[PDB]
Amino acid sequence: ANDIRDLSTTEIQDQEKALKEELFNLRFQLATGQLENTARIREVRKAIARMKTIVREREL
Amino acid sequence: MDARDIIKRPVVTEESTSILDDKKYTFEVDTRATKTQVKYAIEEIFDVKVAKVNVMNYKGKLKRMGRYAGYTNKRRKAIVTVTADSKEIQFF
Amino acid sequence: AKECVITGRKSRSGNKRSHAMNSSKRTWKANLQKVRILVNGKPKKVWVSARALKSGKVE
Amino acid sequence: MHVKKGDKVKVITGKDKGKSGKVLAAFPKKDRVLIEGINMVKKHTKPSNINPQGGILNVEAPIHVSNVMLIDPKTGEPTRVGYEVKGDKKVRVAKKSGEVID
RNA sequence: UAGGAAGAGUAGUACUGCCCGUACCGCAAACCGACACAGGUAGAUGAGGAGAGAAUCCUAAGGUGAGCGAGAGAACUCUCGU
RNA sequence: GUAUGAGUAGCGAAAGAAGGGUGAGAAUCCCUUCCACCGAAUAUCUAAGGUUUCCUGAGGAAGGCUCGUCCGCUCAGGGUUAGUCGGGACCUAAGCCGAGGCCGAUAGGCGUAGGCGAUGGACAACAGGUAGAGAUUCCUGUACCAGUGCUAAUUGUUUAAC
RNA sequence: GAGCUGUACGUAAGCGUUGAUCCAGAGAUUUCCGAAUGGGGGAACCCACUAUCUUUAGUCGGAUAGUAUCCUUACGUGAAUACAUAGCGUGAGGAAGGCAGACCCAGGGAACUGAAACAUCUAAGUACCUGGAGGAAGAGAAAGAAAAAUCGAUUUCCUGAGUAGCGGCGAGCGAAACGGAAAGAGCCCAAACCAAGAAGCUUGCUUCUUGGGGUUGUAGGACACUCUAUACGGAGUUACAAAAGAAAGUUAUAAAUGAAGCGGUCUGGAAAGGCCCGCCAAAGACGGUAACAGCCCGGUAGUUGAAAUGGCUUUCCCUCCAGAGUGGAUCCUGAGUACGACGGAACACGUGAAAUUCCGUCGGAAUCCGGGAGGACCAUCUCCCAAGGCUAAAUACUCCCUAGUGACCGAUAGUGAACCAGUACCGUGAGGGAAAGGUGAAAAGCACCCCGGAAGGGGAGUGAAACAGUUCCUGAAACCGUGUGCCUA
Ligand SMILES: [Mg+2]
Ligand SMILES: [Mg+2]
Ligand SMILES: [Mg+2]
Ligand SMILES: [Mg+2]
Ligand SMILES: [Mg+2]
Ligand SMILES: [Mg+2]
Ligand SMILES: [Mg+2]
Ligand SMILES: [Mg+2]
Ligand SMILES: [Mg+2]
Ligand SMILES: [Mg+2]
Ligand SMILES: [Mg+2]
Ligand SMILES: [Mg+2]
Ligand SMILES: [Mg+2]
Ligand SMILES: [Mg+2]
Ligand SMILES: [Mg+2]
Ligand SMILES: [Mg+2]
Ligand SMILES: [Mg+2]
Ligand SMILES: [Mg+2]
Ligand SMILES: [Mg+2]
Ligand SMILES: [Mg+2]
Ligand SMILES: [Mg+2]
Ligand SMILES: [Mg+2]
Ligand SMILES: [Mg+2]
Ligand SMILES: [Mg+2]
Ligand SMILES: [Mg+2]
Ligand SMILES: [Mg+2]
Ligand SMILES: [Mg+2]
Ligand SMILES: [Mg+2]
Ligand SMILES: [Mg+2]
Ligand SMILES: [Mg+2]
Ligand SMILES: [Mg+2]
Ligand SMILES: [Mg+2]
Ligand SMILES: [Mg+2]
Ligand SMILES: [Mg+2]
Ligand SMILES: [Mg+2]
Ligand SMILES: [Mg+2]
Ligand SMILES: [Mg+2]
Ligand SMILES: [Mg+2]
Ligand SMILES: [Mg+2]
Ligand SMILES: [Mg+2]
Ligand SMILES: [Mg+2]
Ligand SMILES: [Mg+2]
Ligand SMILES: [Mg+2]
Repeated sequence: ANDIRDLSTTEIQDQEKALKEELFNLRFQLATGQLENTARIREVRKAIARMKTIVREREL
Repeated sequence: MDARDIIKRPVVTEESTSILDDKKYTFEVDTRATKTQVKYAIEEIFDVKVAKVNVMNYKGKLKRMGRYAGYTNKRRKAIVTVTADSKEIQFF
Repeated sequence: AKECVITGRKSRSGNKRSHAMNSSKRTWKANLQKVRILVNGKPKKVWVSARALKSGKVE
Repeated sequence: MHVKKGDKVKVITGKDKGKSGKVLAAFPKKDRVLIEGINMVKKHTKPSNINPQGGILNVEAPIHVSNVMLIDPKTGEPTRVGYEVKGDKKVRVAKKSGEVID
């Protein structure tokens, strides 16, 4: 959690968008039948939730 | 809502894969998504030129495992055709 | 509505007895009259009972 | 539970009383412990993807934790266990050997 | 007409046009009658020979052989013919 | 829960026959020929209604008044594409709701402006193709209705084109 | 402090001593419908406007906020109609709805039944509908109770007592005070009077606002003077005026430590059981463990523990405060009310000699030498000052949370429901409403062979038991069969 509290609130948006895209490719890959690591989807989806929580509480 | 929440997943079936060489791609979209929001969602993600979009709504089937019966997820399906002078989606 | 603005007079119930005391049911009303009075400095036509109106109110 | 993965165990009761072994797994959700060489069974398994030939298999079965008590690693006898805080940590202390088990 | 007004039309090109329904049965085995029930269910089209006719008998395009059989040819019951 | 009536009544209007095929198993499933039936219907569309019953590959315990290799039955995968069709973003009838308002022990009743409400009014697309399931929707060909930008010249300016 | 990704087997892919899963406190996100509140609507759907921003060459599209009604209050605009009102718009506060099928306050209010019929009466101010709250509500500080003497706010419990009474004097209904207890707490306005302000002109007056005084009965106050106090002292957010804050302690919400038999031996599938020996006990509660355990496990007695939140107590802080006496000129002490006639209702009391309280309609006082009550009423006496308001405790109930108990049930019982129950099913709808528990200690749930398409069997193996094989502990009776000893045309 604290590993990213040092960011400057503007590269977090770049992290929001980068992780959102990766999630889409995983769903695209899983539906086709090419994904062999099905566990990765959950960590990516939690990390999206984690980053939004810090931004929300930074502005209270 | 963002372009990657309008679109959910592709559809790969016997009928869906039959029209790949015809430049028609089948997708699962959100229920509340309109025919226009899908056109701009694809243009943003895949960077192609959409020419025409068709949609249809599917009711939920009634499955039965054991003595408990329920309804399969209600779906909304869209078929997007790209113009001739537009790059093709891998989708393989 | 149907209630004196000044007092609290309004309809009330009771029995209607007769000879041999066959108890029926009935009601009692009030002398509510439609008059124009002053409520906030603005004339208005409202219900005022005749007993209340008999002393101290200006029409 | 007083026993974890890797301890050395002396059994107490059962058809297989008086033997010793090492624990291979723990199931705190049901208070059962799997010990090698203890309480073997015979599984009539149909040929499948796993072990394609199939046959009679000689594997172990879990036993209740109550039928297990830990032995002192150094001196080498079963004993009850106690918790003594030292060095900003909790360790297991034998009530008989008077020494830290771990 | 009251009103509003500095922009207006025409021609030629390219582009844009949302939500719901769309399967299937629908004089029926899928609708209303507890039933794979001799009942009921709005509207459009509804051919030929003879015929005034959507009557009547036999047929065209089209659709069917009806979700227990075979074998004897008594009394009796029902529907028919002398 | 299980008997007697008892292997009894019934098996719900109707013309089938033979030859091949599959199958462990065939009067009942598939194919062929002959015969018979309806034909202002037992034919083709389309509303209400039903809500997956539609298609393909597997199954024969239960359902099918018998049988079953079969099914509107079981399991698993699929299938419904609209500017022009019907309804909304247009309109109103019967009727319903109803700011203020009038009436009334409470609850509430009536009712103006206003708004909903098709069984009616207005409104732009036709012909062909598609052997598993959609067609005025997808594809080919040829159009129409409303709107926008970009060019082309034309034209007009506050007794003020439009 | 070592496993984890629920029920739920199992596959795949992963995460954890850099301390995960898990438990407790505090936060964040919180689609749509629903009082639903931008408009509409057939529940979870449709269609918008005003602003700011975003995208495209532009139409098209997207992001955020605001936009319901009523009540109160200020500002602005403004009709008949000259001023002004009505109306219109904006701004700020409050309300709507739900339920715990419980308790209580009010508005409205049955019949079946009893009287061996029935109408007065009873059932009954019960059932039910509606409105208002509160954790409790209601009542409450004497115009009281009572009589040879006195008591001193209200509420609840025992007796008074089935007494006095009411009653087609029928069926029936049915008190109160004294006495004994639980709990105990008292206060604030109106009016004279003073001061200030304002409007009218009631024209130097009266009628309104505020502040100060002041509230009671062998009368009190205003008014006159004496005495003292302006925080010395007193009180407080449960009434007496009200709004907050700091510190300490204590409690609830996670937890930690915690003694003593692997004792020998017998039966057994397994020992906690029998026999013989020991120990702990502020711990011999409860549950599990292959059978009945204080000494095997989770624990129990005892002793500790809280970063965070909430409650309770105390202190501090804060805030606010005049009360004693003597004279009694004069003035003040709740008016369309107190009562009365008429028609009803509640009081145990049914019009009766009917006192007391309330309602609708008419009539209509005195006011300190005054007024009310003591069960019609008059006189004497005694008690008490109505027509304004507030108030904790003793009392009633349990949709809930924690800790427990039962000479309560044990699957036709106990909740309708021990099980995916208000479910399946029935009805257009309100509504009605079931059946259904048990393998084994452990899945070790029958490898393999034979008959059969399969189901199903016979061997083999697991198991203490398979005559425990996925409705599986025990397995009665009805009912259906096979074989035989005796009898029978
Ligand atoms: Mg469509
Ligand atoms: Mg048809
Ligand atoms: Mg039917
Ligand atoms: Mg049939
Ligand atoms: Mg029929
Ligand atoms: Mg003819
Ligand atoms: Mg004809
Ligand atoms: Mg005919
Ligand atoms: Mg033909
Ligand atoms: Mg017979
Ligand atoms: Mg017969
Ligand atoms: Mg038949
Ligand atoms: Mg044949
Ligand atoms: Mg047949
Ligand atoms: Mg014919
Ligand atoms: Mg339909
Ligand atoms: Mg089918
Ligand atoms: Mg069959
Ligand atoms: Mg059959
Ligand atoms: Mg089927
Ligand atoms: Mg239309
Ligand atoms: Mg209204
Ligand atoms: Mg109305
Ligand atoms: Mg309309
Ligand atoms: Mg119509
Ligand atoms: Mg048209
Ligand atoms: Mg078809
Ligand atoms: Mg066509
Ligand atoms: Mg309320
Ligand atoms: Mg109520
Ligand atoms: Mg009270
Ligand atoms: Mg211990
Ligand atoms: Mg022993
Ligand atoms: Mg036993
Ligand atoms: Mg009277
Ligand atoms: Mg008395
Ligand atoms: Mg009170
Ligand atoms: Mg039983
Ligand atoms: Mg029961
Ligand atoms: Mg129903
Ligand atoms: Mg078998
Ligand atoms: Mg047995
Ligand atoms: Mg047992």
